[PDB]
Parts: sequence; C-alpha cells; structure tokens
Amino acid sequence: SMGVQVETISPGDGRTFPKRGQTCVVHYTGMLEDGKKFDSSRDRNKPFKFMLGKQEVIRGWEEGVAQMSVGQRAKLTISPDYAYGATGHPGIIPPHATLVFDVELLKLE
Ligand SMILES: C=C1CCN2C(=O)COc3cccc(c3)[C@@H](CCc3ccc(OC)c(OC)c3)OC(=O)[C@@H]3CCCCN3C(=O)C(=O)C(C)(C)COC(=O)[C@H](C)NC(=O)[C@H]2C1
Repeated sequence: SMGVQVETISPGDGRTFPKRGQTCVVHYTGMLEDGKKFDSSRDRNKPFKFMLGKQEVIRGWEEGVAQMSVGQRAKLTISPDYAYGATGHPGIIPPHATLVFDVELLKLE
C-alpha cells in the first residue's frame, strides 16, 4: 500500500486518468532520496513516453502515474520494492534505493 506515495505539486484536469493500453507522455526528473539527481527527460528537451500495461517501467511508475490526471505535476516517492529492489539499476542506482521522481503528465496517446 506504500510502494509509491504521490504528492501533488500542481493539479491536472481531475478527469483524464491513464488506462492500460494508453501511452503516457511525461517530463520527469529522478533523484535518490538524498536529493542527488540521476536523470531527467528535461535535460534532453524531449518528453518520455511509456505505455501502461506492458511492464515498460518500474512498478512505482506503473501505479504512481496512473493516479495522475492529464496536466498534473506530482512527486512520486517509490520504495525499492516498487523500483529496483536489491539489484539496483546497472551503474546508476544502488541496491535498496528509495527513489523520488518529479513527474508531469503532459498528454495521453
Ligand atoms: C537518450 C536516451 C538514452 C537511452 N534510452 C534508454 O536506454 C531507455 O531506457 C528506459 C526506457 C523505458 C523504461 C526504462 C528505461 C526503465 C528501466 C528498465 C526497466 C523496465 C521495466 C521494469 O519492470 C517491468 C524494470 O524493473 C527493474 C526496469 O526505467 C524506469 O522504469 C524508470 C521510470 C521511467 C523513466 C526512467 N526510469 C528510471 O529509473 C531512470 O531515470 C533511468 C532508467 C536510470 C534513466 O532513464 C533514462 O535515461 C531514459 C528512460 N532513457 C531514454 O529515454 C532512451 C533515450
């Protein structure tokens, strides 16, 4: 029940929530719980896309972004259980890391 915490930064439209099969178009910035940024689609000036229902992203995103409506900006705090677990992500994220993502849901495709 606490694998991902979603805290609203600015609201969306309150009606359009992503469904399985839909593609979410987002800008994000990921950091360790300490605060050290490890990636951001904003640094590439190009939104990230992922389709729900396909195991395309860590579980904290799959459940976390589905709680967001189009336009919403939110802070997602994801336990290692819902992220990279005991293994981490090769050369990026250590074992048992708590992650924090600033996510803006731009549109659905
Ligand atoms: C210019 C580019 C560099 C090369 N390039 C990629 O190499 C694509 O890399 C990914 C794409 C989609 C999802 C993934 C990783 C997955 C990782 C693989 C995966 C998939 C599913 C899992 O379960 C079912 C899982 O369970 C363990 C693991 O990333 C995630 O889910 C979460 C949530 C979505 C945002 C990224 N995410 C992170 O953590 C991070 O910020 C990373 C990966 C450290 C850094 O991301 C990036 O640079 C972004 C994405 N790269 C790109 O935009 C393209 C273009």
